[PDB]
Amino acid sequence: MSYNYVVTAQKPTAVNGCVTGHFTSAEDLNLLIAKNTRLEIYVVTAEGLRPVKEVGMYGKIAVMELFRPKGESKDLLFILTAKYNACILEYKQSGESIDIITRAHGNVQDRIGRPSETGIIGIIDPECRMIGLRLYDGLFKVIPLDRDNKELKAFNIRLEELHVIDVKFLYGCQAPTICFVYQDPQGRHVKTYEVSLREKEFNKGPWKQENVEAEASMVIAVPEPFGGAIIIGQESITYHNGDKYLAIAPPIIKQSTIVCHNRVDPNGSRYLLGDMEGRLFMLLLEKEEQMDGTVTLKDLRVELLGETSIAECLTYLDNGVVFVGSRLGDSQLVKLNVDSNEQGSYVVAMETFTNLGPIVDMCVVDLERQGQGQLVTCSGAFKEGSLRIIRNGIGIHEHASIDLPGIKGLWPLRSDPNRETYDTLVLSFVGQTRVLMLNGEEVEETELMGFVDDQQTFFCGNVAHQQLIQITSASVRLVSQEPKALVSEWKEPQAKNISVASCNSSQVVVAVGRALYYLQIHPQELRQISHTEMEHEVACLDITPLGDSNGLSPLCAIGLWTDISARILKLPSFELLHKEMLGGEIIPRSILMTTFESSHYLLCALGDGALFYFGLNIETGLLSDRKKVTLGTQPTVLRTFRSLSTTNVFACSDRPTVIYSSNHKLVFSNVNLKEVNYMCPLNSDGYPDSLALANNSTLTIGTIDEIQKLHIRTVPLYESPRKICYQEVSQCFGVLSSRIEVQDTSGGTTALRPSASTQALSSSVSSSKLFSSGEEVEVHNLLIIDQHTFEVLHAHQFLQNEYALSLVSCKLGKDPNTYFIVGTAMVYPEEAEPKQGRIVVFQYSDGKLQTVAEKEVKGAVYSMVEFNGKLLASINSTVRLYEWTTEKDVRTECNHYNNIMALYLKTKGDFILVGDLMRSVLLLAYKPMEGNFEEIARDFNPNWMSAVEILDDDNFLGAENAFNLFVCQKDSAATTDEERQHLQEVGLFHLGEFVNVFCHGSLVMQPTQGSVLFGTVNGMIGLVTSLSESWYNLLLDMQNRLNKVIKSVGKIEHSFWRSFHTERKTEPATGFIDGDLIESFLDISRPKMQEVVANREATADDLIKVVEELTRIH
Amino acid sequence: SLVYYLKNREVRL
Repeated sequence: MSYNYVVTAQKPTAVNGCVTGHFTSAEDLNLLIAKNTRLEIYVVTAEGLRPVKEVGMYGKIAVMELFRPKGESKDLLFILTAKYNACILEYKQSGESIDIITRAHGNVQDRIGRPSETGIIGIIDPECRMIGLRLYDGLFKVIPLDRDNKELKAFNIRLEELHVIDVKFLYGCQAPTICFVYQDPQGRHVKTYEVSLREKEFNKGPWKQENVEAEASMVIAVPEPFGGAIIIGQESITYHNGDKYLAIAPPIIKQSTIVCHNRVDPNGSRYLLGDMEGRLFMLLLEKEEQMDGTVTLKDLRVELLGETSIAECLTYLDNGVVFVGSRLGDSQLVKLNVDSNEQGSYVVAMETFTNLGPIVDMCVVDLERQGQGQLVTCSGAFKEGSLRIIRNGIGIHEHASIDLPGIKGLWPLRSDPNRETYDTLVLSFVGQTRVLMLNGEEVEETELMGFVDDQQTFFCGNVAHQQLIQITSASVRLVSQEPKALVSEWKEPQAKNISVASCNSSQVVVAVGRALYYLQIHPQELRQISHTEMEHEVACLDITPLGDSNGLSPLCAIGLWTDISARILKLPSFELLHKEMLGGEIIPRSILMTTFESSHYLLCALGDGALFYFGLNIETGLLSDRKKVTLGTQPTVLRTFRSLSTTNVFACSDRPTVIYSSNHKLVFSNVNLKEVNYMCPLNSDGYPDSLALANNSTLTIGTIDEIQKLHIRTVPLYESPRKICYQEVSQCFGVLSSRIEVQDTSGGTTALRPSASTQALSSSVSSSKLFSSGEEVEVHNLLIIDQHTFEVLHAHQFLQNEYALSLVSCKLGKDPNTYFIVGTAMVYPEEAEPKQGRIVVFQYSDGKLQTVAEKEVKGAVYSMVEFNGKLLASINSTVRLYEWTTEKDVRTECNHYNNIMALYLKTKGDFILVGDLMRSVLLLAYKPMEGNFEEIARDFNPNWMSAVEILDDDNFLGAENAFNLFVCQKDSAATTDEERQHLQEVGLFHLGEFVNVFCHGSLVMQPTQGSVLFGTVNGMIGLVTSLSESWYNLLLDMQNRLNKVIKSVGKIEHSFWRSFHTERKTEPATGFIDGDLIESFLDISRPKMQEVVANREATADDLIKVVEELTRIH
Repeated sequence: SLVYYLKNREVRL
């Protein structure tokens, strides 16, 4: 009975896989990108990448190939998951609906098999006779491809070689033929076999096993024309075919290891090569022809091309474009050119996609001091290293502040016919109209001719032919640019008000009720035209010249009262087309027609906060689809702002909201503001690219950040960050950081690039003398980072071969000072494990960093928390609890010894602790007795931890080794001396990410309990929350129901995916919930949604609003 | 050490 809820706050950003080919159309170039459990499909174009389809999977993509057997229209996609979920996909567009369909699928694991060296490797023969797999040492699986085999049945074949490094099939081969470097004692070797599937056995390969080098690791299979195999090692590259043997040792590649490659030219003249260094190489094969004879090979060379991010994944695209998949850093779009610009680099970045990459540590801070957390993560490794500042919502910058308890509208207003700048904002008000002349950036309310001051304005548009409009309760009024006074005036033939006001800059359409007139602002006068009456009271109206119409506007829509409805109708005719018949007793406050790309838009706000959304037709006039959100309870006023090239839709609720554009879809991110009433684009000389926003009382004006549910602000560190503390009083951050250096010729160490520790503003080295006794080394720092500017204020450099592994920022003991404590460790490649390090206590001043105190220790200080004015601190195996002398020194009080190696600790307010490397977690107390440690309980499972957290006094989150999460609580039981020294694993769940850090924090606000965020190797930011047993239950059912309804991709079983799994063990998930899956609900059609019910009560659209009320947990 | 190793598993593979 443990009840947690896990949700993705940020999908994985790292790139594990990318492949290219014609998946979409036989004529289309696709980039397939594998995230972890996300598959992105793109079309390659002139601009770069056209986003097409982003499907998710219930597994980690471990193999991703496109391939094409005979008589197949276009390419098919083969996907192997890491729980050995194999499956085949086809791209399938039903005209406008897109589907990725599973042509085949089966689970390919074997109970026998210890998974191997180089992990899963799945390859596919040129002729498409089959797929070959190396899941286990000794065996080699083969899934024969056929019309059938729809359940991917496969045999194994025993493999003499117990240690394969890499395999592929060879081109130009009568039989299927594999080629593989492999390691046994005397070095590595390259062997071959045919594959006769007729007989489920291997056949002497076309050519003798030879040798390849000690560090040989890639195998490339040069395409038909040349045929053969390329082998890459350190400093060396070699080529094999029968009795052919070319080979080079280009000093240039020795510098670092090649790591990923890509075939540039279909024929195989060229290949890209990735370095651990971020370096890009061209491998070129020099072809050779004889008259009537197939092409031989003369030579192979390596041309250094430049620098990319540390690449996992390379894919050559169109013309000099290269996609560059990175996990240690940002993935990027890259251009090769024939020439080398400044520096001599033939590489040029075109685009950069943000990868939170390895999130390694992180913390939560409301930097501006609001009540929303921003989140600050140490990311990347080596040069890609960085801080990333992550902020929910779209905020805006507040220029003036004029408290006006009323404002019931506002529109812009250039008082000069030329400039884009408006110096007025005539604001509808609580039954009046004040004008707002501006001295520039200065506020002033004066008169204006032919514009009322005692009569409430409903509009001010920007009507052409040198004039200014004012639709009032009463009459649509008129003022000129030349005349500027009385020009004309419309008035209803009865002495009767205008109810609903409209206008673009050419059209005028009003409404007396059902009455729908129509008038025009013709050169100096308002001439009348049409008239109609509708079933019911006109609630609201939208008109704007959209695409193929300057000024004068085509078709339309409207919402009336009693039927609660919105319907499609024309202009001078007013002819009714299709309609919707929305429900409830509350009317549509706002209707709007817009455009962005290739689709015209209709949206309709009701007074219950909620919105119904649809897509119209400049031509026809029909009915799109149907959904129902729930922005701010209060009615929503839809409008359009000036932003970039896809100028967007701002929605004014109690919960202000932007509506942007997704694929070509439309974003729904929060706007970071109190409450917005009405809003309009503006631009004076004194407030340009402004947006103007009235609230319960206040005019405001400002620009607008990105878009995304999340804004991410990065800080390039150029070395690899490791830990992160926010010491508030000093308005800065502490950041442990690590930079690499190479051995000199004076033997010492230099550096490979300026880092953030070398470009520090001030700086320090460790002077301390506590110890005595090409090539790479690591040099560690504490960085001091300004929270506002993100500048390395100060840098402290540690000893020689000292690694700083923990950072706290705390006051200690009586001491009113706020320290930065850093635990450290001396480390030598020889030694299995350091036997010495030191805790160091520092303070940062007006601008100074002083070594306030040190303290030797006989291990690695893996972690430390601030206990209670005491400093609790894992050392190597021991868990020690320090005290600050008033003399200001750290002195031992007690220690716990029973840990294989304490990697982690956390502290529940009271006197309670937790953590361990391999098995698993211990829970502890401090006893203000003899100030001892009593070891309360432990979990007795073999979990190699990576991250640990305390949810509450009893519940303990824990993440491990194998992408599982688990929760523990103490066994409330009789016989309290065994069943108490043991705490049971009550929540089990396969996340499918590797978790580095948990922390308490939340990214939202000014049903669930708490909020713990975690950050993963892949750039995923998730969140874990607690639940009520009842809420657990509803949701657990809702999950099971939700599955039957949902077709997974690859026909993977949701629960197979979510199941706890360490090689040696597989239970299903208990006590956990993916809201990720719950949230799936919303993306289900109302029928498939109904289904989900059949059954204190049971509804149909309650739940579709129970789900909403969760999405806003982040 | 296991430090080169924690730090390693740190970034990933």
